[PDB]
Amino acid sequence: KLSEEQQHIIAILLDAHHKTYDPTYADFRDFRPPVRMSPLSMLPHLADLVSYSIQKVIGFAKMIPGFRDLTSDDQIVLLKSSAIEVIMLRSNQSFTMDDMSWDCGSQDYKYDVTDVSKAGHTLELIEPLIKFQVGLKKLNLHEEEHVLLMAICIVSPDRPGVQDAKLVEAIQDRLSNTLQTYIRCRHPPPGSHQLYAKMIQKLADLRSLNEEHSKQYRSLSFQPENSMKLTPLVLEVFGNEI
Amino acid sequence: KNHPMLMNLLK
Ligand SMILES: CC1[C@H](O)CC(=C/C=C2\CCC[C@]3(C)[C@@H]([C@H](C)CCCC(C)(C)O)CC[C@@H]23)C[C@H]1O
Repeated sequence: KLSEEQQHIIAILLDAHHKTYDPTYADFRDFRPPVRMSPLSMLPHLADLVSYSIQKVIGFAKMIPGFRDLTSDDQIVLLKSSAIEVIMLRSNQSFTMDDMSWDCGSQDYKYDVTDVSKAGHTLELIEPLIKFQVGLKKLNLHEEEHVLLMAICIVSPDRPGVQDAKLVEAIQDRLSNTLQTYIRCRHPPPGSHQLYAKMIQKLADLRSLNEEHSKQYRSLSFQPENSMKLTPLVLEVFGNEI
Repeated sequence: KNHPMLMNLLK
């Protein structure tokens, strides 16, 4: 069974997610509006969407048990490299297989393959991204596993630039062990079949998605007129080599 | 380096 610390960690991560993920998407009204007619007409809306999502990712990250014991530099490294990955992961909540799209409450805020294209990205990212979303959906994760996965994703010792790798590893292992134990104690067969390994694999998928996103973002942002359409937080986190 | 906004949001 799950220890009291493990139950504690789960309760903390659930609450941290509830406080940083608004399932009514009510804040989407504050973003630059979506335009669907290239011009890259979806870049101002989606730039704001990602920018907003970074802030929420940070808010969640601060509440991860053990995260606060890291230096602020390492906090920075972990967030800079993981943010795109956790946005893709957390976006699974809005993703729907009915039509292979992210459904955020309304037609304006429903984003399909071509909306993402209209933000400067190609099928080289979008196709594996959608495939990720599908493979992830099909795990039918408990909300508890989802929040653990986002946490394990953030606290990853192999991230480039990490100083106190040992301490990051110890923090991850504690979450990892909470995940494995949660799966054995609270996820019934058959759904729990090789579930941990399938979740770790999704983190491997995210590393490729991350790399590909970095290449396309690099190319997108070099062009000063695209960079003009981004936010200052997106430039800071993803890069501003323009 | 220089990540003032990320830093601020962190504490
Ligand atoms: C708020 C919340 C909801 O689930 C909605 C949501 C959707 C995420 C999506 C669908 C639109 C396209 C997104 C933003 C992906 C594209 C590849 C990111 C583009 C960013 C940029 C243009 C700055 O390079 C990442 C994850 C995708 C984010 C999630 O944080």
